[PDB]
Amino acid sequence: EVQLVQSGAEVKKPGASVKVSCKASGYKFTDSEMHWVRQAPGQGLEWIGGVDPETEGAAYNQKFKGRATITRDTSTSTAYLELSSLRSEDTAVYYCTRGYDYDYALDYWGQGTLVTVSSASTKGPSVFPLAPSSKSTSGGTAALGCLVKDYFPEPVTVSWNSGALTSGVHTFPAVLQSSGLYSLSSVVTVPSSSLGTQTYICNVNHKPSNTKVDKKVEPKS
Amino acid sequence: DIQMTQSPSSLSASVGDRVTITCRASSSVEFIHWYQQKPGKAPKPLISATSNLASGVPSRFSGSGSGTDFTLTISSLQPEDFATYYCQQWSSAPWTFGQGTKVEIKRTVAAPSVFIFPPSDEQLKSGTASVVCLLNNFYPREAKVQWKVDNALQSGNSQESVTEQDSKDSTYSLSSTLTLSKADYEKHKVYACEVTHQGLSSPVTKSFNRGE
Repeated sequence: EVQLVQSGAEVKKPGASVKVSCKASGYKFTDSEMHWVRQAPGQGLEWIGGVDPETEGAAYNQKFKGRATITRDTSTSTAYLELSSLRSEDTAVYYCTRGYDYDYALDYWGQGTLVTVSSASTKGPSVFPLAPSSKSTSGGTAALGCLVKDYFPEPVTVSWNSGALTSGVHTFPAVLQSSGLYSLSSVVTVPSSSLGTQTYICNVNHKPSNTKVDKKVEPKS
Repeated sequence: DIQMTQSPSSLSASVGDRVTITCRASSSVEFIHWYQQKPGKAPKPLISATSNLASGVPSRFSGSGSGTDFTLTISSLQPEDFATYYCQQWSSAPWTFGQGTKVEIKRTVAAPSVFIFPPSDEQLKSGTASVVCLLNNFYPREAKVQWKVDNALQSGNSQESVTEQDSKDSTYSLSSTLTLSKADYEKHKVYACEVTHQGLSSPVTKSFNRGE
């Protein structure tokens, strides 16, 4: 199976540089080009440039005005994108993607890396349970969740039971509080009948502040 | 540079509909590629070189066109086709993409299931009280949440967000958070969220009494 695994989200000050990595596996790395595309939502998709791993040949979108440098390491099958003289406008999700053939669409894309350019202080989230109770039942179903409050910048990711629980999950888009910090909630609906036997843990990750929290959500006593 | 313009920029259609998305290029291109992107997910190839379906892509998708005019057709729209679709060219440097066409699904009215969560004891210890009202799996997206504390309508102390459309059942969910200081939270008894929606014959109230 082809996989393109990128490095985690980062926050950088204006004027600084960022280097995003893209670890490739499941194919011969030197036989395909690696391109970088960014997405500033909602201003669409923009090609940054790419590298031929065999020759080191690189091409760029003129718009980046030489600020982008794309390199690779063939001994580790990894491609890199370095963007210098960062500006607020560089805040975007950066994707690495494989250029298999000129006649084929970019066929495998990394998960993306959100790079936020800001002078503001990084803040880790506080994670609170949203306990299931008599106020969160609906015809044999129960809702529970986690509230992920006061973090900066985006993103926070949330999984339930280390990815084993995916059905009925809603991880909401973040809201921007008056303070400039973000908040989000992640909920799940489960059978009310098994609240006593099942364990529900929200796994919260905020890469910029290197925060990783696992919070067990128990019925309200 | 070649400008790629898609039309329409957004559309809503029912399950089973034939959807037509156009991509126009400002100057002639050899072919175009199409991608489908789900919210918060990376784009996936859909069509290569105007008409070739990407691996694993269902037969309901097809692409046609030449020169400056191209069309993506979804012959029988499915709930999992909720996405933004992008055309792209690389015949001329720099490679350019279309602005994207968002496809949303129309379905039957579905009333929300309403749940309320008091603040956690851990949060109260920190000096803040957040009360969460959840509206689960409803359609259409338009829903009205009202916060009432001791039956007094609240203003300027809440924030809400809606999910993207569900890829299976085409519904939306909404989360609203009422945020007060612990001191203010302790000053009142009844915390309620009142929900108005097309699917509800009358507004639904979920409430709790602080310390119960």
